Amino acid sequence: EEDRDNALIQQWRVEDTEMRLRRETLKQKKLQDLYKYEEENEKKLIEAKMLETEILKEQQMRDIERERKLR
Repeated sequence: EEDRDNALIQQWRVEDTEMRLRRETLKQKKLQDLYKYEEENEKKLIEAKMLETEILKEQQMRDIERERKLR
């Protein structure tokens, strides 16, 4: 029975490693998503900035067009 106990020391390390690694695999899955979603917030913050920029920059054309139309 002591020899079983010695194995249990082993068996435990192994079972614990299994539980832990089940979680470690799950980490990596979760973590790629717990990143792409963060990336998404910057994607849109900059898009909003660049869009409003682009728009107000675009309307400077309309003022240029007013001058061109005048002549």
